[PDB]
Amino acid sequence: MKMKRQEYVNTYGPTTGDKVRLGDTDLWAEVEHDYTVYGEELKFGAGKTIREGMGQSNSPDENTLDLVITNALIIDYTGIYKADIGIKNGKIHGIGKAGNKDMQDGVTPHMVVGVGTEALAGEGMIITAGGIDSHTHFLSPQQFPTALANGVTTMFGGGTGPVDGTNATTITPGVWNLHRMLRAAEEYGMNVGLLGKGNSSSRAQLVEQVKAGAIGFKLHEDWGTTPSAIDHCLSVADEYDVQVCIHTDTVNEAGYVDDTLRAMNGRAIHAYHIEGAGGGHSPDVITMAGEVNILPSSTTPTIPYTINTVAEHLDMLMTCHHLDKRIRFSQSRIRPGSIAAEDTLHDMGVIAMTSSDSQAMGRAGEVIPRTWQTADKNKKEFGRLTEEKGDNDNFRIKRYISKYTINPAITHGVSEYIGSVEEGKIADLVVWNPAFFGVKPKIIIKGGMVVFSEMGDSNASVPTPQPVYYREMFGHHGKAKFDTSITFVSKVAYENGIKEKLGLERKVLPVKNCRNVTKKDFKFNNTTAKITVNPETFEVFVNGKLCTSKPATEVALASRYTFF
Amino acid sequence: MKMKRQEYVNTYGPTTGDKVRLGDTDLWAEVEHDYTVYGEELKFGAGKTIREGMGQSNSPDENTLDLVITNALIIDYTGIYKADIGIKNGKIHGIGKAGNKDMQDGVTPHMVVGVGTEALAGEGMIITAGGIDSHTHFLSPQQFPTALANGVTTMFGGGTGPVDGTNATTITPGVWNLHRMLRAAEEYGMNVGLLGKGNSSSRAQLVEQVKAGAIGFKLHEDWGTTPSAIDHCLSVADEYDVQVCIHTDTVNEAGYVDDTLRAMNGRAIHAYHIEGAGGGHSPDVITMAGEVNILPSSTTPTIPYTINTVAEHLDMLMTCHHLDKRIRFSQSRIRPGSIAAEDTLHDMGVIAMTSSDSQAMGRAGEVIPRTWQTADKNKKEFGRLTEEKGDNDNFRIKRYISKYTINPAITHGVSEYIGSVEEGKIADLVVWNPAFFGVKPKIIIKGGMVVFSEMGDSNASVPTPQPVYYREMFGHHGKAKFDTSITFVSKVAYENGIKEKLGLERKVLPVKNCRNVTKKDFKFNNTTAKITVNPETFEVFVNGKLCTSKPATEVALASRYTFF
Amino acid sequence: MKLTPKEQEKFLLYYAGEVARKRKEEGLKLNQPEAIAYISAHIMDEARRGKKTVAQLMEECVHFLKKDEVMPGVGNMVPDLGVEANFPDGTKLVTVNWPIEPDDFKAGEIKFASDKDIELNAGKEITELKVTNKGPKSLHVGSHFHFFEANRALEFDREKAYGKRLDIPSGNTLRIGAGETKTVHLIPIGGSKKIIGMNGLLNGIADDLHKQKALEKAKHHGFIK
Amino acid sequence: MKLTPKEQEKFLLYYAGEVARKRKEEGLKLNQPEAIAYISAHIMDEARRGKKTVAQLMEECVHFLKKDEVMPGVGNMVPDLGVEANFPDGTKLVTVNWPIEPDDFKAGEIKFA
Ligand SMILES: [Fe+3]
Ligand SMILES: [Fe+3]
Ligand SMILES: [Fe+3]
Ligand SMILES: [Fe+3]
Repeated sequence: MKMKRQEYVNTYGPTTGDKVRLGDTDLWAEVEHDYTVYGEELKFGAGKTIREGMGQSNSPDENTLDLVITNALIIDYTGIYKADIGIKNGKIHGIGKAGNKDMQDGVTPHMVVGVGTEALAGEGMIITAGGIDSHTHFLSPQQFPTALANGVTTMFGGGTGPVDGTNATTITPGVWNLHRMLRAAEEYGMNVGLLGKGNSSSRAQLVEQVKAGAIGFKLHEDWGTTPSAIDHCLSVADEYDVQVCIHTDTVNEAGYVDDTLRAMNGRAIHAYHIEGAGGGHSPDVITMAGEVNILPSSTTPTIPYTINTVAEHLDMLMTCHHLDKRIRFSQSRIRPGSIAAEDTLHDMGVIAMTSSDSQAMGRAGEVIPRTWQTADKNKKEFGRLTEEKGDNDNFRIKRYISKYTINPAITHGVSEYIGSVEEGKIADLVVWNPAFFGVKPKIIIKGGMVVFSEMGDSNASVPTPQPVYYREMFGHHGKAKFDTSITFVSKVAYENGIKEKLGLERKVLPVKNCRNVTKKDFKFNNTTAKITVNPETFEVFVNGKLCTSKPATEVALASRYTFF
Repeated sequence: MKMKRQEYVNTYGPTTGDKVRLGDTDLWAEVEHDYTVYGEELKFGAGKTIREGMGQSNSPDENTLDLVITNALIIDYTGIYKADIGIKNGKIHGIGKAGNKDMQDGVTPHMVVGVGTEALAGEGMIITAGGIDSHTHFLSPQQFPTALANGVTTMFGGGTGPVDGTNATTITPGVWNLHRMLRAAEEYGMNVGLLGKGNSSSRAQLVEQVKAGAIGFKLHEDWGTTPSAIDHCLSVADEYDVQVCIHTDTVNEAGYVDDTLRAMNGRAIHAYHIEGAGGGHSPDVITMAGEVNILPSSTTPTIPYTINTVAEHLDMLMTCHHLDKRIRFSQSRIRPGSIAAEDTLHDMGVIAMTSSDSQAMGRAGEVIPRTWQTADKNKKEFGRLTEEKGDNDNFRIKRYISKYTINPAITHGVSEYIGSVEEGKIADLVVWNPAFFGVKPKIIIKGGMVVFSEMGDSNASVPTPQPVYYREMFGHHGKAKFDTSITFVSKVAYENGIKEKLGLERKVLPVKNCRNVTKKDFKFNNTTAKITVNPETFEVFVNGKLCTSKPATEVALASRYTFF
Repeated sequence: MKLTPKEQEKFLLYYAGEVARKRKEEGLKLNQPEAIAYISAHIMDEARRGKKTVAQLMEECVHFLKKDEVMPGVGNMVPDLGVEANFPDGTKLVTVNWPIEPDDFKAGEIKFASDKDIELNAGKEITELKVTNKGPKSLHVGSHFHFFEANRALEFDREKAYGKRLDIPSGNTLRIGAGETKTVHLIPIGGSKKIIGMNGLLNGIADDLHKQKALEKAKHHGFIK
Repeated sequence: MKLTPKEQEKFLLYYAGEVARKRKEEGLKLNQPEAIAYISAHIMDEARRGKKTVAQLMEECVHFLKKDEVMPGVGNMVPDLGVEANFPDGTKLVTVNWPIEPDDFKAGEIKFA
C-alpha cells in the first residue's frame, strides 16, 4: 500500500535521501541508506508492532535483545544511515532491522525482539556515540553532571581537586594520589582514566605511576617540560603502552618548538591545545600539528573564533596563571593569527580532536556545542566541502563528529571498547532531538542502561510537564553504576589486579595500542601539512598559503537554547 | 639580590615580624619565625620553582611528599609561624622548608618535593587544624555540609535523628541504635564519635553501650541526672577509658550544684554549656568551671554576649523544651549575670572549649565565627592581654584557637590523631584567606585530600566565576571517603573488631586517655579559680572579684560576609 | 526547558543580584556577597541584550559600585570578579579588575615589621654575564634553571654559567627578547649542585671534575658554538 | 560569594516570601506555606536594616497577618514561627507566638467526648 511521504516521515522518521538540519546550524545530514523493509518497521504502543507473537517474538532466541532503539538515524564516522539498534549485555549487539522472523521479512538474524526486550522509540531522533573528553582537569566532581548533560560519557585527564597543581595541570601525581582518585571515581557515572606526572628525568618515579593505575602521563610546563623530561617520559610510555599528553615550554627556556619535536623523536604524543592560547611555545606551537606523529587536539575557549575570543583571553590567562596586574600586548598580536588558523585547520582535518580544559582555561559542558559551532561557522565561511557527494554536509559532519568520539578513543587506546556506534562495542550512546542536536541531548545510555536524561516534574502524571531539567537515572545509581561505568587503567596495573587490590567495584579495563597511533590512524582527520608561523606578523601558514578565518559575530546552538 | 618588602610579601606572604589582621576583627597575628631560606622559597607555576630537576627533585627519596602547602602561615597552639607543610600518606609528614637538596639550601630532610608531589599554594594564606565540635546532636545529616563550610572536620555527640530524645540530648541509646548510627556514618565526610545514655543506676546497660562502640556517655537531665546516675556512669567510664559529658539537674530536684560535684568525686567529666542557659543547676552551674577535674565548654548562642542574647533566649528555651505560653521572669534576672561572666571567663582561660549544641539550643556552622567574635569583643572591651609580648595578640589567639581544635581533642581522647598542626598527626587542615579568617574557609583537607571547598561555576573556563559556593570534593566521594574519614570508637569495641563485625569501611580508631585529663592538661586554658554566684543579684565572682562584660551592639565576622 | 546544572546555578546568582539591587534601592550599603551578586547580575543583563562586547563590559564595570555604596573594606576584599555569560557569539568570561571602589579599611591587612628590603640569596658570589638572544623569538629563563643549559639561541660564555642560576626572586623569570642584549647576575646553585635533567648537558654534581665533559656535551649539542 | 548551604536555603525562603507578597498584593488569601514565607521575609528584611531588636520583632509580628488576609484555619495551623536572621550583632532566632490571627476553623481539631 502507498503511504504519503509526510505521513511516513511523521510515523517512522526520515528515510533514504532525506536531509536533516543539525540544530539551528546550516549543516545537513542526508540518510545514506535505510536498513528497513517498508511495511515491517517497528512501532511501540497500543495496537502497534512490538506485541506478543507479532513484532515481538514468542520463539526463544539466543540473540533476544535487552533493548531495541527503533528507527534511529545514526550519525557516526561509520556512516549517516537509518537503522534499528539492538543492545544486549550492555553492548551494541546488532545494527540493522530488528523484529520477529516468524512474522516479518528482512529481520537481521541477531536482532530478535522478544519477551525480554525493552523498547526505546528512536523514530525521528539522531543517535550518536557518547563523547570522550581527553583533556579533563579533575578539579570539581560537579563537572560530571555538566559533562553528561552535554553528551560526554568518558573523561581522561588528572587532578586531586582544587589545588594549584590541578588548577593548572591534568595530573594526579604519584602512587598515593592515583590510588585515592581511582577509589574516588567509584562515586560517578562517568568513565575515567587518570594521567600521572610525566615531568621527570628519572625512570623509577614514572614507572611507579603506571603500576599505580595511570592510563598515561601529562608533561606540563608548570612542572618543567624540558627535552630531558620529554625523552624520559616517552621512553617509559613506550615500554608500558600508555599515552603521553603535552603542554610545551611557552617561554622557550630550554629550546624552541623544533627542539621539543626533536626530543619526541617521532614518538606518539597527544599535543594538547595545539593553537597555543591554552599554553605552549610562543608563538609557534601550532606548527607541530603538521607532523605525522603528533596527535593534536583543540580546547573549547578558542573554538569557534568569535569577536570576543581575544578580549576574553587577555584576562582569562591572568586568573588561571595568577599574573600581576602590572602586565598589560604580546598576546594581542600573537593570538589572532593562531586562533583564526585553528578553525580552518579543523575544517581541513589537520586538528583531529576537540577537548575541554575544564575549569583550567576551558568549559566542561562545551566540547560538543563548540565543535558544531565551528563546523557551522566554517560551512558558512568556506561553503559546502568539495568532498561532499550530494546536497548534504555528510563528509564534514563525519569529520567533526570524529573529533570528540572516535579520534580521542584511538589516541587513548580505548577504541576497541568505546568511541563509535559499532557492533561489539559498549553501548555508550546519546539520543538527540534534531532541533537540539549538538546543544541539548535527550537520553544518555551507558553500558546499555539510561544513566542521565532530560526529565520533567517528579510528581507529574507524565514525564513532559515543566520544569524539564537534566537528572540522574537508574544506571547512575546503587550498584548498577558499577555495571555501567569503566575506570580505565594501564595493562601492567590491570594484569596485576589493581581492581581487587584497590577494591574497585566498577568495570576495570586496560588501555592498549597507544604507542603506534599516528595521524594515519585517525578517522576523517588524517591531514599532514607544512605549518609555519611568521615570527614578526604571527600569521599561520599551511604549505606556504596563509591559514586564516574571520571571527564570528554570532554562533549557532547558543542564544536560542540557553537562559543565561 | 635586594627585593622590595611589598614585593616579597605579595609573592610569598608575610615573614618574621609581620602582623596579620584576623578577618575584620581587631586581632593581630605576628609571624614568630620563618623556616625559609630567602631566595629558595617554593613557587608553583610556569617558569617557577617547583619544576623537574630544579625545585622538584629528580633523585628518588623515601620521603617524597604526596602534597606540599608552600609558604603557609600556621596559626596553632604550637605557634604562629611561616613554613612549608608536607603531607604524605594522609598525615603531616613534615613542617619546615620543602624542596630539592640537590639544587637548594636549607631543605628539611624529610620534606622532599618530587615527581609524586602535588602543589597547593599557601603563600598569603592562614593554615589551621580542622575544628572539633564536641557537642553535636545527630539530628540532621544536613548539619555536616554546614559544619565543613565553617572549618569543622570532627563531630562528637549523639542522636538517632529528628526524635524528641535527640532533639533534647546528644544520646544514641543502646546497642541497636549505636550499631545503626555507626553504619549510617559511612555516608559522610565528617569524622564522628557517638555517646550513649549515661543516665543509669545499673552497670550492665552502660557496659553494653561501650562494647557497642560508644566513645563515651552523655548524662542529661531529661533522663534524670541524679547523683546515683552520675556515680554509676563515671564508674563505667573509668573502667573503659571513655569520656562523660554532662547537662546537670536544672531544677535541683535531687540536689544542688555542690551535690553533683560531690557525686563526680574528682573524676574527669566534660561539662557542656557551663554558663547554664543551655541547661544546668539554676543559678550556680557556672561555679563548676573553677574545679580542676571539670573540663568545661560553652555553646554558641551565649557567646559573644550581645544586646539580643537575653531576648532571643527567653523564647528559644520555649521552642526547644516545648514550654507552656502561661510561663512568662527568673531567666531575665539569672541570665545577664552568667552570660556576661562567660565571655570574661573565656578570655581568662577558665572555659577551655567552645561547642555548637547544633539544632538543640545552638548553631552548627557558628563554633569558629563565634569563638573569634568573643576574642575580638574582649580585646575591644578589656584591651590587649597583659600576657602578650610585642605589638600582637598571639597569646589571646593561641588561647582562643585551642578552644575548638586541641582542647576538645584532649577531652575526647583523640589528641594523638587530630586537633593540631603537628608532624605525625592526620592531615585534617583548613586553608583560610586572612580577609575571611574565622568566617569563610577556602579549602578543607581531610586525611591529606581536599574533601570540601569554595568552588565557582562548574561549566566555567576557570574555578573563580560566579556563583562561588561550598561544594563536596573528591576526598568526600566514592571509596576515597573511607580513606579520609574516621569513626572513633571505644578501645573495647575497637579491640573486639567492631570495624569488621559492623562491616565499616571507614577508618576505625579508638579513643584513649580520657580519664586522666584535668584542667592542667589543656593548652592555654588551664585556669582554676573560686567561682561563686550571688543568689540574690546572680552576679558571678572569680576569687571574690565581680566577673562581668558589657553586651556587644555589633560583632565582627558577620554583617560584611553574609547575605541573610 | 532542559535546564543544565550550570543554568540552575545562574538562577541563584541572578536572584542574589536582584535581592542586592532591592537593598541598594532601600539605601543600604552592600556587603561582600551582595556587591558581587549586584555586579554579576548587571553583566548577565548586558550579555543578554547582546549589544556590548566583553572588552566594553570589562572597562564599564571598574568601580561599578562606589566606596560609599558598599560597607567598609568590601572593595579591598573583592579585587577582581569573574562571570561567565551567554553572548550572541556564545558563553564568554567577563573579568573585572577592581569592580568595587576600595576605602581605608582592609580586612586581612598585613602590617610589615620594617619597610627595609629583603636580601635574597645572601652571601652568594655574584657573576656578571653578558647574554644575547641571537634567536628569532623571545625567551624567559627561571630562577632555578641551570643557566648553562639555557636555549642554544642565547649567546654567552657558557663556561662562566656552569653550576650557576639567576640571582632573581624564587619563581621569577628573566626575559631576553629576540635580538636583545642583557647583563645577567648569576649565583652558584644551592644544595649539593646535583644537576639532573633540563638539557642533560650535566646530569650529576657540577664540580671541576665534570666540567670538561659538560663543556664537550654543550659544544656537541650546539649550546657552545 | 562563598555561599554556605544555609545561605542557599534562605534564598528559597526569601523567594517564597516574595511570591507570597505578590499574591497578597493580587488580593489572594494566603495559604499555610505562603503565610509562613510572607512573615519570614519581613523578619529577614528588618534584620538586614539592623534597626530593630529581636525583642521588638517578636512583639511586632504577633497577628502580622490578619484572619481575612489568609485562608480559613491558617492561623490555627501556625501557632508559632521561628526564623534565624543575621543582625549587626550576629545570627539571632526570632520567635513569634501567634504570627497569623486565627479564625474559628480548625483543621485537625480534637473534639472531647
Ligand atoms: Fe595546558
Ligand atoms: Fe589543561
Ligand atoms: Fe544540654
Ligand atoms: Fe545539647
